[PDB]
Amino acid sequence: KMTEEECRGYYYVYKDGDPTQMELRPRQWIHNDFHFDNVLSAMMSLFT
Amino acid sequence: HDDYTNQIGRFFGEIDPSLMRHLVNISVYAFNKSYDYQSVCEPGAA
Amino acid sequence: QPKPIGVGIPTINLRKRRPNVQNPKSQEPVTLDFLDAELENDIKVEIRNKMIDGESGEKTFRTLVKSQDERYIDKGNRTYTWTPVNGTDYSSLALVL
Amino acid sequence: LPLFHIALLVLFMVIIYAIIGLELFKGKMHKTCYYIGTDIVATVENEK
Ligand SMILES: *[C@@H]1O[C@H](CO)[C@@H](O[C@@H]2O[C@H](CO)[C@@H](O)[C@H](O)[C@H]2NC(C)=O)[C@H](O)[C@H]1NC(C)=O
Ligand SMILES: *[C@@H]1O[C@H](CO)[C@@H](O[C@@H]2O[C@H](CO)[C@@H](O)[C@H](O)[C@H]2NC(C)=O)[C@H](O)[C@H]1NC(C)=O
Ligand SMILES: *[C@@H]1O[C@H](CO)[C@@H](O)[C@H](O)[C@H]1NC(C)=O
Ligand SMILES: *[C@@H]1O[C@H](CO)[C@@H](O)[C@H](O)[C@H]1NC(C)=O
Repeated sequence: KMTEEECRGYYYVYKDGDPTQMELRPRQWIHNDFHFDNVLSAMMSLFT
Repeated sequence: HDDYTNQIGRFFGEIDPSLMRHLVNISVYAFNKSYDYQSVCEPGAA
Repeated sequence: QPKPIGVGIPTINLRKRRPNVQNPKSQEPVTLDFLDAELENDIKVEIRNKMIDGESGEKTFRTLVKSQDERYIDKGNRTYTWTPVNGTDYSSLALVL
Repeated sequence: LPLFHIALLVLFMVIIYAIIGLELFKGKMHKTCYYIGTDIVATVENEK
C-alpha cells in the first residue's frame, strides 16, 4: 500500500502458503523501532 | 425361500447376480445409464 | 433445482484443514445442459439443434422417459412443440404434452 | 604452532558436551502441538 492515507482498514493475512486460509487483520503504520529520525534517535540504532 | 422376504424391494442383482448378469445378456431386461449432475454425496480420501 | 452442479469425485483431506475458515462459496453458475437434464437421444439432439435458433417446429416420437425418482424407465408418446421468444433471442420455449 | 594446545582442548570441550547432550536429550524434542487432528503445527504469529 506504500503511503500514508491508504494503509488503513482491514486486509487478508493468508496462512502457511495457500489462499484458502484467509484471516482478517487490520493494518497500520509500523515504525521500525530503531529508525533514523533524530540525531539522538539515530545514535540509538547505530549503537546496536 | 423366506431368506428373500427380509429383502422386499431390494434390487435382484444384490441377491443373485449370476442370474441377472445373464438375464440382461439375453434380452429382457435392458438398461440405460444417465448422469445426474446435482446429486450430493460424501467426500472421499486423499 | 438449486445447489450447484459439476466437476467430479470431491476429494477432501481432513489431515490438512484448520479449525477455521468457511471454505468459500464458489460463485460458479448452475448451467444444466439440455442433453443432461433429459435422456440423450438422436431425436432430442435434432430438437435442440433446431430449437437453439429454429423458428418453429413440433415432432411426435416414442422416447424413453425417466421416472421421477430414477427407479424406472417408461416409454411414451411425447408431442412437443417450440417457438422462439419474439423479442429477445436469449431463450426459446417448449411446451411438452 | 603455539595455538595447538588451546585448539585441541576446545576440540575436547565439544566432544564432552556432545556426548552429555546426546545421552541426556535423545528423542526429547519430537513432541508437537498440532491442531485437533490435522498436520498443521500451531504457532502464534511470531512463535517459533
Ligand atoms: C438406452 O436404451 C435404449 C433402448 O432402446 C438404447 O437404444 C437401443 O440400443 C441398442 C444397442 O445400442 C440398439 O440395438 C437398438 O436399436 C436401440 N434402440 C433404439 C430405439 O434406439 C440406447 O442405445 C440406450 N442408450 C444408452 C446411452 O445406453
Ligand atoms: C413474432 O411473432 C409474430 C406473430 O406473433 C410473427 O408474425 C408472423 O409473420 C409471418 C410472416 O412474417 C406470418 O406468416 C405469420 O402469420 C405471423 N404470425 C402471426 C401470429 O400472425 C413474427 O414473424 C415473429 N417475429 C419474427 C422475427 O419471426
Ligand atoms: C452378451 O452380449 C454380448 C454383446 O452382444 C455378446 O458378445 C455375448 O456373446 C453375449 N453373451 C452370451 C453368453 O452370449
Ligand atoms: C403412441 O401412440 C400410438 C397411437 O395412438 C399408440 O399405438 C402407441 O402405443 C403409443 N406409444 C406408446 C409407447 O405407448
